Amino acid sequence: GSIKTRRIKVQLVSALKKNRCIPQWKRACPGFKQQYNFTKRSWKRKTLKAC
Amino acid sequence: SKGTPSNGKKNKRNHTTCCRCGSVSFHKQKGKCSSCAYPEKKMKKMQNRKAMLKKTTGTGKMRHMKKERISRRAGYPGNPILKEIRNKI
Amino acid sequence: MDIVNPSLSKVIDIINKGKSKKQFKRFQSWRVKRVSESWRKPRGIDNRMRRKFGGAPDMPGIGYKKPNAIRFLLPNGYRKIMVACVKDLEALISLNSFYCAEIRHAVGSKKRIEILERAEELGILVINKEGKLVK
Amino acid sequence: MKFNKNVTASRRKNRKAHFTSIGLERTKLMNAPLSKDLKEEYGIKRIAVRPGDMVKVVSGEFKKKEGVVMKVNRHDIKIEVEGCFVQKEDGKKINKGIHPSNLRIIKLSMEKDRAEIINKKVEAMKSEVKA
Amino acid sequence: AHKYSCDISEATSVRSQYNNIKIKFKNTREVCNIIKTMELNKAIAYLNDVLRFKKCIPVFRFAKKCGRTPQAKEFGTDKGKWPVKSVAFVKKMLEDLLVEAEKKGLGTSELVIKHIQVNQAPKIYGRKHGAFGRIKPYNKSPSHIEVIAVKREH
RNA sequence: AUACCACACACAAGGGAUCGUUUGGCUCCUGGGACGAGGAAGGGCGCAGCAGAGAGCGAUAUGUGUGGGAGCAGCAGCAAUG
RNA sequence: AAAACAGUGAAAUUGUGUGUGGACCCGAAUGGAUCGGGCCCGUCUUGAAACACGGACCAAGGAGUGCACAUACACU
RNA sequence: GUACCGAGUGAUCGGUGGUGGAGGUAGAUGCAGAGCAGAUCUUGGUGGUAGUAGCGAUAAUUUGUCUUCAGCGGCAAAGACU
Ligand SMILES: [Zn+2]
Repeated sequence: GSIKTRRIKVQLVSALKKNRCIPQWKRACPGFKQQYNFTKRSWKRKTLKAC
Repeated sequence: SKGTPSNGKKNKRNHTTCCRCGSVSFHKQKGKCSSCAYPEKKMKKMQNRKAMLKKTTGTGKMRHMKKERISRRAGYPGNPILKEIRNKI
Repeated sequence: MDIVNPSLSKVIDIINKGKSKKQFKRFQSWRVKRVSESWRKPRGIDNRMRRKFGGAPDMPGIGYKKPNAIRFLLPNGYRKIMVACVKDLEALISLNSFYCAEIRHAVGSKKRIEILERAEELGILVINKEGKLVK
Repeated sequence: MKFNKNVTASRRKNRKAHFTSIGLERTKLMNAPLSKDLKEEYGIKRIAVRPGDMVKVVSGEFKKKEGVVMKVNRHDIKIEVEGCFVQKEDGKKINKGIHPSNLRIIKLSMEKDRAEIINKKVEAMKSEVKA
Repeated sequence: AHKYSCDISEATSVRSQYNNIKIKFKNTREVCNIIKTMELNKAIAYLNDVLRFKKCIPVFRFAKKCGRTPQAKEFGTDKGKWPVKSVAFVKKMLEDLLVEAEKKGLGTSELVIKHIQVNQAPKIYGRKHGAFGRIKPYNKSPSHIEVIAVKREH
């Protein structure tokens, strides 16, 4: 909801910046072997436990 | 009834993020953390050997301890501007 | 290839027409795909083949073994020996009356030519003569 | 036979040491032999190949060819030589890389620090040769 | 490249194939079965009648508990069906071969459907929720398709 | 049995056994046995030209000195004034 | 928890073509109708085809071992 | 690995033709984590049943028109409902 503590807000801000795919240029690099970022999440499928 | 309909009432939250260990296990009413016993001075007894090795020295970064070993190897040389203080001592 | 051992030439056809074509398939290998055809003796308490009821198949045993003279003889009337070198044929020089040579599968073309040339001059029969070297 | 027990003879250990090399140890991998004449012009028997030097290819598809070194790939250990290439379905041409040890040096590129590099190695020899 | 499932000359034949199509396997092979050995213009005419409910596809292998119908009498059976989604796809596929025939320099006539086959493609997974807290499968079954038509010697 | 069901063989599907390979594991031996009020071990948050995770590093987030010496893996730019 | 090579690519199972049969095995044959014999395996049990139990199908894994102490045999 | 053909009472062994693309045996001895149909066995993959059972408690929907490229999607006009 609208009321939040400072500690809860920083957790949300960090959880929101980490939630991104692999940038499209990295895929062209000779040494790079990852397909998809397995740390990506959806609000419909997991809980953060920020509480 | 004790199944599905009772699940609807479960909207309160007894644990929050502990400031010593990070583990979302500080019980607000009891005033105690269930992972690390904060605010007691010592850390909690861990239940078994498997579980305690997950939090030992060397599981994180060891920043200070690594530098100390390199300095000991070198013979504790110190900052080269101040050699005269070292040599006197 | 149409060749015969000269000592048995007038007898070889009687011998060949006399060999059994019986097979001893494992019991119920016809019923489930997980049981292979290879013989194993049945050991069940109730089993109809072990108990030798009429109408069940026959089991292997010593009675079916061939006469000592006929045994191991190829249909051309010789016994076989495996070879992989020129220096192997040298062993057959006393035995060529009854034995013939079969070059091992892994020996390659360039080497096979050298084996066959030696076989011609020593007078030894090689049964894989055509082999891979037809081209 | 080896009598020093501090040096390893394990296949697993020797292989890891090769592929995970860095710094000066990586440079040692790019060495090639000099031709007979250059081994009289200079003391050295072998040097690390650099752009602009002139090389004869002594093994492979491009045997007998001569040309100038265009590029040095350190991560995938290969050298690109001018005029050694393959053509795609498109008609576009791609330079094919050759492993250092299949080359031989015919003329040295003497740009930059090369003359000092050579001097440093010659002195290191004599220092112990004359003793 | 693609290895077609039988051997017919490149001259005097026309071909097409597709992979992982999202028409339903069992419906598609009942369609293909009935138009085998038929002349191409006849095939296209027949499939137009199926879309209008004027004629039907008869069923023989994937046919349990199916409805009976007076249109099935044309093929000596009682059981038939109208699988619109598969028919629209096959019709488009056949029409394109007449373009290829014309452009290649054969006639638009005397072409006969000599070979046609359907294969199963890998399943696409799905789920439905059941009672008592269970979850059950709800998958999709796509297909692969080949056709070859040849000119009659006559 | 025109078309269903079964089996055999050839071709196309479907799955990942087998054989060939290994910058990993395990065991024995030898060395080592070096943390913290000068703020440790462990947790969090920031820092890249395009940068999510991981690695490295602290608002000096690739600084100084010594010994060397050729490129920086993609694209754009840098480099014997390193 | 899973996930090695952009190698090789078995079996279960599916489609098409060509042949042979109506559950299949053993013995003996025809140009051709077929003749004779056979109940479903494993297991406890006086006694199993059982209205006794386990088994839908295929691959891979899967159960008398190591040490100590007396012992009889064979060998030095 | 796959079809055929030969040898052995049998456990098994040998050859020939396609596929595959780098390693492999024969004799005598040594050490064992050394042979599967079953355990409501363990893990992974696939059938028959079957184009079948079902997918439709609640207020309700029709016509034209544009997109969509084939969404009872959007907009107008009616008909209803909380
Ligand atoms: Zn805590």
